[PDB]
Amino acid sequence: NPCCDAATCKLTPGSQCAEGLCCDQCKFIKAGKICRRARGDNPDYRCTGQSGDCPRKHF
Amino acid sequence: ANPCCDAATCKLTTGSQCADGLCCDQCKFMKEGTVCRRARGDDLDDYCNGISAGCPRNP
Repeated sequence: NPCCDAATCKLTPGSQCAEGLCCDQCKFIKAGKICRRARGDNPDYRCTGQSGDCPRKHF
Repeated sequence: ANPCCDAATCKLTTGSQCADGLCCDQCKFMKEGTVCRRARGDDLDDYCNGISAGCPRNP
């Protein structure tokens, strides 16, 4: 994993995230990108620009 | 291989307290008062604090 130092279990320099639908090449995907389509009567889920994790439920 | 770290997620493996460090042994903290640095000059030795993997400079 280029995003993770396996020795220390710390993110490598420049890396913001190690995995996630809102992580691309160790960087956060931009705020607003649709990362999960709603199955029900809900809006779609979008990256926050500040996490590699795509939202799973609306508050 | 680092048994203490899942490099795909950059998370510690199940059961692990630490991944690296002079106060880490087999992914677990060494006990408080373990000597973690034998001073090479005139300072005091440094000691593990029981709850962290690093080796802090003796106050």
